[PDB]
Amino acid sequence: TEFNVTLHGETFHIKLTGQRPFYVSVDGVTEEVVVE
Amino acid sequence: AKVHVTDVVLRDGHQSLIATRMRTDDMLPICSKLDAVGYWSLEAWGGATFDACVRYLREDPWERLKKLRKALPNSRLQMLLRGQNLLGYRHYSDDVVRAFVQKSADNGIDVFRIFDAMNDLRNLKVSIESVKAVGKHAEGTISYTTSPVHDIPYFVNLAKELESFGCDTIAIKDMASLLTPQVTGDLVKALREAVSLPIHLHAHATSGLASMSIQRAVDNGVAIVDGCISSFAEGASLPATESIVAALKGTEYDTGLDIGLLQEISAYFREVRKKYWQFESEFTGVDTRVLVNQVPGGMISNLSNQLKEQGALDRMDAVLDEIPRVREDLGYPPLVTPTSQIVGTQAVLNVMTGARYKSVTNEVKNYLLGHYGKAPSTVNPDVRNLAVGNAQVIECRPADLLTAEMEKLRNEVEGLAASAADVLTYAMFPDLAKTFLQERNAGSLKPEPLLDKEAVTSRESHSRFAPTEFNVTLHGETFHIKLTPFYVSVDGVTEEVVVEILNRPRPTHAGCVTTAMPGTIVDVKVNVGDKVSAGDAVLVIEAMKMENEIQASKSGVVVAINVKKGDSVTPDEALLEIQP
Amino acid sequence: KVHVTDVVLRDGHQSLIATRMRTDDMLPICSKLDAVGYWSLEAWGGATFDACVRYLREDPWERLKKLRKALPNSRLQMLLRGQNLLGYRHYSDDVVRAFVQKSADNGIDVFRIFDAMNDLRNLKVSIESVKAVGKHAEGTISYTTSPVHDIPYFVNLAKELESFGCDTIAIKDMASLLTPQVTGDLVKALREAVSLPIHLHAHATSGLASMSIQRAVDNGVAIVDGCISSFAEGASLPATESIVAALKGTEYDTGLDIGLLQEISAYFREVRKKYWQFESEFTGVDTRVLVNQVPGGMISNLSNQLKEQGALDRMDAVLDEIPRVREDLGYPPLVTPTSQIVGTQAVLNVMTGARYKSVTNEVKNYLLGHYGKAPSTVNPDVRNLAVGNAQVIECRPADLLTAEMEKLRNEVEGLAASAADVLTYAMFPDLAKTFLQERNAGSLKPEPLLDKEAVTSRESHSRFAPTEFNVTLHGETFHIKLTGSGHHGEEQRPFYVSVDGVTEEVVVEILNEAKRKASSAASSGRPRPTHAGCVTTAMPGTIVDVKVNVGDKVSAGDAVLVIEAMKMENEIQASKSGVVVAINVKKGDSVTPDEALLEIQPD
Amino acid sequence: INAEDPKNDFLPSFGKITRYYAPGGPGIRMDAAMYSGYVIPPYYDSMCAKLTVWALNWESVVERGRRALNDTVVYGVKTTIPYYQEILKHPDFRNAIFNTSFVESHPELANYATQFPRELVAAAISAAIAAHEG
Ligand SMILES: *C(=O)CCCC[C@@H]1SC[C@@H]2NC(=O)N[C@@H]21
Ligand SMILES: [Mn+2]
Ligand SMILES: [Mn+2]
Repeated sequence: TEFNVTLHGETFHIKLTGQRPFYVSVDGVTEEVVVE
Repeated sequence: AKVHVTDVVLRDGHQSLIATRMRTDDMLPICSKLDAVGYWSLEAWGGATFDACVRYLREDPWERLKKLRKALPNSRLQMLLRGQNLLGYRHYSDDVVRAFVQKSADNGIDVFRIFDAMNDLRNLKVSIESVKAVGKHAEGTISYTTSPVHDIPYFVNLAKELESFGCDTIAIKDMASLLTPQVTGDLVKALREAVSLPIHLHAHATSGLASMSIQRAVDNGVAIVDGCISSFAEGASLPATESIVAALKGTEYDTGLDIGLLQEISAYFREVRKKYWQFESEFTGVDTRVLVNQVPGGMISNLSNQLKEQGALDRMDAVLDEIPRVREDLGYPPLVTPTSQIVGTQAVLNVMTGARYKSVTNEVKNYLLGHYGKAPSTVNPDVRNLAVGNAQVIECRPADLLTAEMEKLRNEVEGLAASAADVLTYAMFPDLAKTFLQERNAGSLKPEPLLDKEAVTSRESHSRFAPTEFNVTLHGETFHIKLTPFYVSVDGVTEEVVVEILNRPRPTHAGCVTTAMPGTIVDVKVNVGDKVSAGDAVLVIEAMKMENEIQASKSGVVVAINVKKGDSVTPDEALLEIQP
Repeated sequence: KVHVTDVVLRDGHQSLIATRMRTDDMLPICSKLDAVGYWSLEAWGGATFDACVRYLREDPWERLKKLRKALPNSRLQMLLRGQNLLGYRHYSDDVVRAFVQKSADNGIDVFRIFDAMNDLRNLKVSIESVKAVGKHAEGTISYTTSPVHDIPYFVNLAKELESFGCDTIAIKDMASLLTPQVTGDLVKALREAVSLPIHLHAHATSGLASMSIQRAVDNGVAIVDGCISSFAEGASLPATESIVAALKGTEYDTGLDIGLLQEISAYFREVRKKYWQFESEFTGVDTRVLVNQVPGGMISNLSNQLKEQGALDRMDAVLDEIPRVREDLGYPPLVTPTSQIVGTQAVLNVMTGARYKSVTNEVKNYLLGHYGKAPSTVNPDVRNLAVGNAQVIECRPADLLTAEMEKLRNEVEGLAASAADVLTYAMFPDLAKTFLQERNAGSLKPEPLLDKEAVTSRESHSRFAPTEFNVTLHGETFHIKLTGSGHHGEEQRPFYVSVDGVTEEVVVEILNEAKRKASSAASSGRPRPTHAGCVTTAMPGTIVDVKVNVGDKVSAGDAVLVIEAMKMENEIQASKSGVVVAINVKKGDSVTPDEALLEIQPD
Repeated sequence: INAEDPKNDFLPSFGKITRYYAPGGPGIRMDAAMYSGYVIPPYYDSMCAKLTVWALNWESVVERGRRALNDTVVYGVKTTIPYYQEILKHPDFRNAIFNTSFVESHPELANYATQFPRELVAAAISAAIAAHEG
């Protein structure tokens, strides 16, 4: 869950929670995602 | 000094490039010109034509000879005869050889090129005596090849014998294009010292060396050379007649020949050949592989077609690998008719069978039992056994064992054969000739017709081109369409549709005049070569219920005009051109 | 001993498939090309620069880079048209110098430099620039025939070319005009007059090129051009293999592995099939050059010209007018560009009913000295009719050209990523702009290659297929009438379409059984074998004899049937021992290998 | 609103515009070449739209400028928007005294914070879901 994603020169600290929607924290900034 | 030239168009040419399928009807129109060139002789009859005329064209080959004789009065006609093998694939009894030569001579033939696959000259002697007997020209033929056993002296020795039999000329027949120019110089030298006779070179072009080979030959005193008219020349055929003539103009060897007349004839044949598109083969070009599989030019477009009919063209590469292996098995015979069909067919069997000599043609068996003659080298004993078992190899001239059968044959065909020629036709291929003679007398012959190069293709073949889904750009918008009355999906929205049916260069130049809107031409206000300034009324068009005048983008000269009054135009078309 | 250059990667496909060969079809076989002992490989130059850009939508500088990397051991050879470079006009000296510099830098080792008119003033800068960069300069006599050309004329040009500092001299017979007799004398007379090795490049169209090569190697020619056999002959050059085979054993033996060559030839044989759409209507030996010296392929563009105009019936006239115009313009060699020039002017004169009443602008420039020195003196009455009293320049036409390199670079600031991009621009600015633009946008779209079987379906139903429709839906019917092409470049090809007499351009972009092998019966109706006792042939033919009746006891190996197949008889024998149950064949019948001809019950 | 990239000496940025939401509400006028999905041909100029902002006075306009530039949402191609926001930020400009040299005389205007693309954040998240599910 507590990932570090290095994409294209940058790294991003990710922390997930949970057609149904995750809530997701990018560098301590949480918002709703939906996958389908 | 002066070199004489024989053309082979009417026989070897189409035999080598379109599977011997040329009709006589496509030969006669250009005969008066062929007759007018100074050809030494024309190769008109013989080889595979006899078979092909009957089997496929459903014409009587005796008729072709009659017609060609009548249409080529001044030229001497030449045939190719395979010694005892005649125009078949096996030896014939002496009385049939004699009768054949008699009839061929009677009906037209002047020169007889006589060769034997094995080079076993015992097999030619009856033919040569019979040709001499009838007072005609006997050209005895060394059928050239290469193997550990063959060399120049071997060939000159055969030439000497052939002179001793009483031949008027000696012929070198390089059926598979195995001569290198170096060898050809030495060989013709060594032949000019050993024989007093004029020499005839016949060099197929498959390897690329035939034209170089001819040069060396003429340098070393060769008298007569074969070429093919340019439309049927090169590759599996022979060097272009014109190219020879051009390469000797000015020299001490100058052939007196009118290269423009030749070109006219070449152009005629170029047109004819298009009819025969269906017999053209991928395998008729320059191929230096021939120097080893040794398949002869006259053979390969026929072999290729033969594999096509069986659905087995994809197997050629295999067959050509198998060929030289079977040739070695049989003691390195020269690969000419009939040895080349024999080896080739056996090779084909082996490939298809997935096993060497599991199946064995009867003619291979006869080969192994000494019935075609003496194999120049020794035959594989295990192959002989597999094929022929413990059985015995004869060592005499195989026709010695053949009872005279002419009278026997006439009786067998009483009530079919309209003539002695019909009896000799029977003799070549009885089974086949019977059905032919029958069908002919009943007016019921049906030649395989020649296919139309673009026949209208059936309604079922059109549909594999037609699209199910596609993108239509109409008025700035594009729309995704998928069809299945049709049912039709416009951007994923399916609607039933019903239909009722109702029964030029693009501009490269900025000077290329165009309409920006399609329509019909009312008037062209200009003729080619006019000088025009920008703004001049050049054309008029009807569009949108009106007529209106297109004017010149650029100043300068009208170079072309690709439009006339009445024509319908579209804006991608260039309607005239103008040079700035 | 003779060295051999192969031309497959340039002149080969240029001569036979309109220069359309992709670089992608060249690389897979490069390691083998590199392995043969080729003297050089002709990879770049001539029309390839144009074609790569115009049609393939590839950067020709890239092709050179890739080919250089994939052919490390072999020396790469280019064809350059002197001041004309790989383009349409003379170029300023600073661009020639820059071009040669970049060609050298990026791979080229040998530079074959020729000028259409043979006006050697036009070659000098190129040759000095090639020498300057430390590379091989092969100066080229571009052969022709006329009252003015004779052997000394050519040896004189060869001497000058030696004097300019050339490493080799090249005889370029573009139109296949050498006769073998002339080629022997000429090479002799050149070996006496010059100390340099000679390079023969003899196209095959007339049938004499192979004989011509023979006479050449006899008289001491050092290097010979051939093409790999799949692309050889006719409008191309003599087959590389055929040359190799004709010298094996001689004092001239080229050390070359003919089987390796054959492998490469086969590779190309396959490639070529993709390009069926560019094959020439006229293949092989075009002897016509040998009646009256009008290059074959000149007559095929001339006819292509007259057809489009509806005027083919005048060709006999035009070919009579051609040599008169060539003579009027002082017997220039008929190559591009001179051949277009002469041919079109001739067409004009015929159509006009008057000689030089109308005159092509390119003819005018020719007469004003703009292309160079005509080998013979031009007709003064023609010049005056065409050009009046005007300034026939008499200097080397680049003398009139201000250095343009700085000028061009500015013109292409913000497109050209590199000097090479600037030199590409220089060759064809209008075209190169759009190319550079499309490239930098990642938007290049090469013309796709057509599938042969698909195009032939659509064209046969093309006069037949309906256009005028009535389309009914949602109560409404709409009268539709289509026009124009959709079978020749249909993703590119737009219809024009009339909805109730209202015509709108449309564009379409495409996005794309009942046959039984399964059946017990063959096409004929005869059963396919059910089991292993069912007797079959392994190749079709006609039955000669059935050696057996409806019930017989048979042992394996017994002659059961005979067939003629491939004109040869074959006795089919019993696979299995036992009883003959059925026989589905009669004498005379034609049969195929999936048919079961008799049945036999085992044991 | 040209399709160029000011960071890279204003080099053209031709290609496809994947998403486009047009600016709106008061003071806003758009004159667009482009639209949603439009593919900018490379043969012509870079101008996808002219954005024209209006307010009752200098202070207000500038604010509305800043706004409308953000308000214009354009995915797929680099635009001059970010650059313009630098200009509108800069005090000499707000102060309303400037001449032709202003751009030249202020190269700093191209050295700006390039906010990280929402098209890249979506990938980084999707990779977190990929590594979390198998
Ligand atoms: C069927 O009749 C077609 C011709 C038969 C094969 C031909 S005959 C002459 C050539 N030589 C040879 O061995 N096969 C070829
Ligand atoms: Mn022959
Ligand atoms: Mn060339």
